[PDB]
Parts: sequence; C-alpha cells; structure tokens
Amino acid sequence: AFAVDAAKAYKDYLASGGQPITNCVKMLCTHTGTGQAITVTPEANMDQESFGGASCCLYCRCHIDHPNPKGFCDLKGKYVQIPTTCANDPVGFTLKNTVCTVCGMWKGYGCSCDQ
Amino acid sequence: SSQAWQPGVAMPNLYKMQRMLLEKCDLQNYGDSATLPKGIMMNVAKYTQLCQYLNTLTLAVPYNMRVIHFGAGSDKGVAPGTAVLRQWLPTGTLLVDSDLNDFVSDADSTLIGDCATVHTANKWDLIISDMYDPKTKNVTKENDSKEGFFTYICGFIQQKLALGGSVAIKITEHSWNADLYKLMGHFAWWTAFVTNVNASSSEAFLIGCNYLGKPREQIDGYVMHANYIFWRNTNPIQLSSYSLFDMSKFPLKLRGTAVMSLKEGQINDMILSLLSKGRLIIRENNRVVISSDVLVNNEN
Ligand SMILES: C[S@@+](CC[C@H](N)C(=O)[O-])C[C@H]1O[C@@H](n2cnc3c(N)ncnc32)[C@H](O)[C@@H]1O
Ligand SMILES: Cn1c(=O)c2c(ncn2CCCl)n(C)c1=O
Ligand SMILES: [Zn+2]
Ligand SMILES: [Zn+2]
Repeated sequence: AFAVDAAKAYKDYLASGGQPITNCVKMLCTHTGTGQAITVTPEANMDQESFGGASCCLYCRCHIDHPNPKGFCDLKGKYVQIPTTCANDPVGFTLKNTVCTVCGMWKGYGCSCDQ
Repeated sequence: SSQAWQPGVAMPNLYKMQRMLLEKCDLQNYGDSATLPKGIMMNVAKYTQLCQYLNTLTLAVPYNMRVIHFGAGSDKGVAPGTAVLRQWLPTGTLLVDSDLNDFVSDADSTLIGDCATVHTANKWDLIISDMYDPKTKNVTKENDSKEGFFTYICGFIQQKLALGGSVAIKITEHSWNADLYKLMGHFAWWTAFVTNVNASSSEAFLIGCNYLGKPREQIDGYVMHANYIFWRNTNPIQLSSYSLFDMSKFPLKLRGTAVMSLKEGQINDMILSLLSKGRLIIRENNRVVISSDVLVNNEN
C-alpha cells in the first residue's frame, strides 16, 4: 500500500520554512486577460502573473508520476494564472488550490459562483 | 535611432553584400545587461523579442502547423523558450522540443539526447534552434567554421524542412558554420537578428524565411560570417527591453496557409513565387512521428 506522497512533503517542507520551488517560467503578457486559472495561452489580469504550466507542476518538476490514474497533467502545455500576491510560490499555489469547474477561476481567487 | 523600441536589429542588407575578412568580435557594450521586467528571465525575454521580429516576416502559418525546437533545455531543468514559442504559435500547433539533458517542458513531445539521435518521419514548418556549446568561446584559438550539431542542422533543414518553411538558428562569434550561411541562400530571404535584450553579446539568430529547396543565391559562408562580425563590430546596439512591455500584437496570426503535396517536377516558377511570398507550404499532412536513437550497452 506504499506510495510517495509528494504533495504532503512539499506542504510540510513549506510549513517548516523551506524556500519555495524556483525557476517557474513567468510569461510576458498584457495582463488584460480573463483571469481564468489554467488556459491555452497566458490570461493574467492586472492582479495575476502567467506561468508556463509544466514549470508550476510539482509532479513535472520533481520527475514523479502524476496522481491522475492515467498520469495526465492539468498544467503541462498550458498556462497557469497565479495571483501576484502568491507568485513567490506558484507550485505551492497550484497544489494547494482548486479550479472552479463552472467558471474556470480559482476558488477564492476569482470565482464568484457562491454569491 | 528608434531601434530601442524595436524587438532587436536585423543585419542591414548592405553588410550582407560585403567581402570582409574575419576579425575578433569587440562589442562596445560588452558585459552590460538590459533591465528586465520584474521576475522575467533572460531567455523568456530573448525568445519573446525573436518572436516579435518573426511577426514582421512572411512566415507560412498553416493549419496543423509543425514546429520543432532544438536546444530547448536550460540549466534550471525547464524550457523557457518552448513556453514562449507555445504562447506565440497558434493554439493546437504541434510543438516538439529536444535537448542533450533532461528537462521539463510544455512541448507536445520532448526528445532527450544528442540532436543527431533525433529522427522524424514528417517535415516541419518551422525549425528553432538554441543549441550552443559554451566551450566554443575560446578567444585564444583560431575561429573556424564549426561542425558538431551544425552539421546535423544543415542536413535536417535540407531533408525535413517543408518548402515555404522558415528557420531561426542561434549563432555567436565562435558558434557558427559556413554551410549554414550557404543554406540561407536557399530561402527567399534571410538575415541575422540580434535581440535588443541581448545586444551586448555576439549572439544572433540566423533566420531563413520561406525555404525554396534550391539555391536562390550563392553565399560564401566564411565571408558572410565575417560580414556579420564586421556589422556587429561597427554598429553598437543599445540594450533595450522596451518591446517587452507591449504584448498586444504578440500572437502569430493564423494565416491558414495552404499545404500541398507536390513532386519535384511540379514546382514551377508560379509555385516558387507563392513559396517566396509566405503563401504556400509543400509537404505531406500525415501524422507526426518522431523518435530518438538509443545506444545499448551492457557494462557488466
Ligand atoms: C543557450 S542553452 C539553451 C537554453 C534554452 N533554449 C532556454 O530557453 O533557456 C544551449 C543548449 O543547447 C544544448 N546543446 C548543445 N549541444 C547540443 C547537441 N549536440 N545536441 C543537443 N543539444 C545540444 C545544451 O544542452 C544547452 O541546453
Ligand atoms: C569573449 N568576448 C570578449 O571578451 C569581448 C567581446 N566584446 C568585447 N570584449 C572584450 C575584449 Cl575585446 N565579446 C563579444 C566576447 O565574446
Ligand atoms: Zn505535471
Ligand atoms: Zn466559479
């Protein structure tokens, strides 16, 4: 029943003061995009930065299997929008948060479907 | 000059027509660096300006476009140039990248190994190469035409670049190949492009625009590299990040360029004219299949 739990390790590592994973690939863009979480092209709004998706995936960056039973990656080959206040740690951000299946925004960082 | 507000500078045509002897490259602005926007890597900026410049040329942009990117990995294990290329290229463009060492990529497929191990069944609409060995920056020995991966690239272009396709191949003062310059004369137009963010370096991208599959002009590659160095040696380029701040017109326009399968006997002057104007791609539209050779050893 053993499997490495990489998401837990990174969370505990961060909590004990570890420096976030660096070299996530930040894109140049207009910052007038839709602000949706994961997109086929950079979509940062004024309050976001856009990053190459694979460089923000914990599993891609660590050379480990994805928890998708098919091993498919949500981020690779796409662009992830990260709130500028959290752009010091895109990998930690994408791991800890979830995209709204209705409107495509980050829950609590753009999604207003609960009003 | 208004060159600071452009993505970079292309080699002026009059420098292409000279017969200079090869000299040492001595850049006035050597060792300076451009001020990059907050948190932007040099390679994101460099590829962004390269793509901004390619937006001004007559690139063919078919449906189901096929782009291959050599030397795509960085010291950091990621692929910044690939991410910019994917942003620039129309959505759905098949993007393959490759490098000698392992890296994490947004490309649709990634081949790890020496580029000479890379084989593809299909032809390509655009070849980008950032391959570079820094062990070539040896100022104490003569500066000869280099082989290595340049030999592969010349063969790859002649065998696997669709007619009408384009290339952008990174060179420096010491990292260059005479046959690659000769091959620029097999395109309808060519230049050497220096990005404004990296203008303090002898780096340029050697760009062949719309491949014709035959010599349109005869270029002596040794003389042309000397002409390139002469241009750099006498034209300081002011470092500039200005163009990085306007991305509104960045995406490559999906021109839907026609693709046709034609045999050599069918490429007449009218076809060659369409190829030259960025209005035609000649290749099959089959499935894209790649592989890398693997040497097998048992060290026991
Ligand atoms: C200037 S770095 C490219 C960095 C990358 N393009 C980026 O966006 O940051 C040059 C790359 O060319 C690669 N290279 C040099 N010789 C090669 C060869 N013979 N086959 C494949 N790759 C090679 C190196 O491994 C190195 O990563
Ligand atoms: C290694 N290298 C240099 O030392 C240099 C230079 N431009 C001026 N210098 C100073 C010595 Cl002339 N370039 C382009 C270069 O590649
Ligand atoms: Zn991943
Ligand atoms: Zn929502």
